[PDB]
Amino acid sequence: YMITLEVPARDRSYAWLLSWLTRHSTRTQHLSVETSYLQ
Amino acid sequence: YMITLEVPARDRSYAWLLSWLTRHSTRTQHLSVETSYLQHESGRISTKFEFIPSPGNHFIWYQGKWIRVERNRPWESVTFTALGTDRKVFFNILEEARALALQQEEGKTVMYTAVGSEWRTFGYPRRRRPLDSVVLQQGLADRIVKDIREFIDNPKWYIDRGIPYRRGYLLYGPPGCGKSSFITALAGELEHSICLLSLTDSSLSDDRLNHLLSVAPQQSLVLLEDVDAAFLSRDLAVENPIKYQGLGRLTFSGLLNALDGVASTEARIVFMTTNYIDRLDPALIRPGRVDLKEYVGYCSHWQLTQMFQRFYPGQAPSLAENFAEHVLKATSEISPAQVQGYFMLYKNDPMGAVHNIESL
Amino acid sequence: YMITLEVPARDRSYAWLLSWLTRHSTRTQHLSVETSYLQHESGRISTKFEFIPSPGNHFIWYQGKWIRVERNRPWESVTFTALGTDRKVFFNILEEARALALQQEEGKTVMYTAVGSEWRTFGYPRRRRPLDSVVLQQGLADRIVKDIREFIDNPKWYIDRGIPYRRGYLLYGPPGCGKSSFITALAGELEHSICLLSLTDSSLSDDRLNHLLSVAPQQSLVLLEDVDAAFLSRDLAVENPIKYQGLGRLTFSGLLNALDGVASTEARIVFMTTNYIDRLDPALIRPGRVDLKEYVGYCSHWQLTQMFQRFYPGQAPSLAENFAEHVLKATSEISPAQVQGYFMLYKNDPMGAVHNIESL
Ligand SMILES: Nc1ncnc2c1ncn2[C@@H]1O[C@H](COP(=O)(O)OP(=O)(O)OP(=O)(O)O)[C@@H](O)[C@H]1O
Ligand SMILES: Nc1ncnc2c1ncn2[C@@H]1O[C@H](COP(=O)(O)OP(=O)(O)OP(=O)(O)O)[C@@H](O)[C@H]1O
Ligand SMILES: [Mg+2]
Ligand SMILES: [Mg+2]
Repeated sequence: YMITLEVPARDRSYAWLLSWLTRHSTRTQHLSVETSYLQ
Repeated sequence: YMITLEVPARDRSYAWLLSWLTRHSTRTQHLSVETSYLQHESGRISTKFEFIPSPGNHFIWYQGKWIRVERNRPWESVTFTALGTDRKVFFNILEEARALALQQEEGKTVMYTAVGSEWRTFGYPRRRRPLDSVVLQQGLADRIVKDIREFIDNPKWYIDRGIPYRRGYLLYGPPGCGKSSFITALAGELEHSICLLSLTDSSLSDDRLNHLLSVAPQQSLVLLEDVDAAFLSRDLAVENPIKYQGLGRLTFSGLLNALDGVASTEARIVFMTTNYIDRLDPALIRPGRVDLKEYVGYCSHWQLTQMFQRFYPGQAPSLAENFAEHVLKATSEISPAQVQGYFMLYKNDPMGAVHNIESL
Repeated sequence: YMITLEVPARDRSYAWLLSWLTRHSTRTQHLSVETSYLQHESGRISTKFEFIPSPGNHFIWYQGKWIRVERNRPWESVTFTALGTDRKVFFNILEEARALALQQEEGKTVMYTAVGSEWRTFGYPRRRRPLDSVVLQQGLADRIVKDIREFIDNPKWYIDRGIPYRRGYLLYGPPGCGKSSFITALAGELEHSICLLSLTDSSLSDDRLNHLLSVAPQQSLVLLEDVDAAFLSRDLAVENPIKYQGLGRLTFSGLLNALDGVASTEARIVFMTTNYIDRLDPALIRPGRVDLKEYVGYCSHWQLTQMFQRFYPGQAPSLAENFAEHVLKATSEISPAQVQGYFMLYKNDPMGAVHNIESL
């Protein structure tokens, strides 16, 4: 017995949740590289 | 041993059940986000996050029955599994869904659309436009209203003689005179629904057109916009058959037979609109397919006076006569839309629009 | 060791079994919703929730045999599994289905359609139009009725000489004269069924056309609407072969051979309709393919008098003569549809339509 909120791709707050998730990336065993360059 | 009611996507009460399910979203472990936003100012957007039940097996507690509802995932099939064999709770659910849905659609008009070969709703119900807000020529809206009401209220006379129970109207005129607005006002007045049909679609064929015209929702109007643009005719007709001139698998004979043929259904009202009356094939607008044809034109003295007294209520009657006289003296032909725009320039400024009438 | 009768989708008694199954829906754990609506007024729509058996393994208790019926899910195959080897229950089920279905189709006409390469029903059975409600020229409906009856009642004479047992009729005239209405009335009178066929379909080929013409239901009519629009001809025929001029994998030679060739079937009646008699290739309307051709035209004195006495029963005969004289003096040609519309304007108002006859 839990709660499973489902937010698919077609949502207005999709970008907001993605930004928050990038903000809260600490304590995450799986990662993706976020390197940027400035010559 | 249970009862498994199955309601697929192709159902009339599909929206009613969906609305009831959103109403009864409590006690549902699986959810979907239902947030909406209303901007006010200063970057302060109101949040309205709620819970649409997700397409899952949420257990409902309606009447203490532990009813299980499952929506699959493009093909959709809603399921209402219950216990034993009663069938009464299904009746109660359908009745409550009807009571909730019809309550929402009160004072509004529902707009349908053609998806595949079926009608589906298109957005939220729209606010209805008051009939008196649309000003046409003297004694024109009344005639159409009376004719439609007479057609609706006399089904027995049609059957007793054998004529098919059908009707059709055509509106033509210069661009910007009130065709679509009058159609919307009439649909609001008659408490009907509008079904939008496009003849230039890339997924329309004769069989699909016949099926759509056969399965149209009851208490509804079928609207065909710009029938001329879907079939070049006249000068072509003197040499070769009518070409379709567009993208789509449709033919002139198919449309002619679908509008009024052997397989045509009964109790249907169809509206057609065009800007070039002379570009329509005579066989398309013959009686039986289009019973009443009316012409909406440019402004007149009475129309301008009524528009002035509508946009600036409380003004003396002489101002309307002055405005009409000046407008008709300064210009000969003028569309009502231009008058509406000119009035929109002078918001809440009577006696100001009666001076700056230079719109040549 | 049991008996597993298999009836796939392509069966004549498929509708009969479906109707019987909807009749015997009691004792069925799995269901499908069967609600229908009838609006009256004030947003009070009557509900008619019922139960179609869903495509499942519902156990039926016919004659205390625990018969199991399964319908799969677009390929469909209904199954009637039973116990032992008896075959009597199958015959009883088929007979009861025939008794129920033919009871429903009484006083109505069934309209078929071409789906793929097979005939399927198209909506509910339609009410038949009385023959006298359609008024044609003097001594025209009687001739066609007599010819069709003579063709039906004399199969022996055809066989004794080796002539193929086939017939075909063509109706041509100005738009709005009574072609489709007369066809419907004749089909109702003869207790036949109408099969609708379109030559401009996007899924029609010569082999499929031959198969459709070979498997047409018995006691039925085959209707071809607007055969001219499917093949431009005449002026083209003087230079190059007959092009098809449309969307579809069909050729002129294929249609010509299908209508009457080597593989053509027997005991078939075909009706064709057109508006331009001069746009048809002579080889298409030669005897053998079109045995009788008739022209339906504009109104005449007797036709107008009969129409008046039909729309306003109980009136004195002088009024019909007055109406006919005034109509024929005010205008030269007029279509019956226009007269019907003008009468529809003056509902239940005799002596009113005899005064406002200005319809030039
Ligand atoms: N007779 C009228 N009375 C009031 N407003 C009108 C009238 N005619 C047009 N308008 C207004 O003008 C605008 C366009 O009207 P509408 O779309 O009905 O014109 P139309 O004749 O349908 O034009 P089109 O042929 O381009 O569709 C709307 O704002 C509508 O309210
Ligand atoms: N002779 C007639 N008697 C009575 N009603 C008629 C007659 N001819 C036409 N009508 C009426 O006129 C309307 C159209 O008739 P119908 O569709 O049969 O004409 P049609 O000749 O087939 O036209 P089209 O060539 O466009 O198909 C219907 O309401 C029909 O009942
Ligand atoms: Mg418009
Ligand atoms: Mg016709």
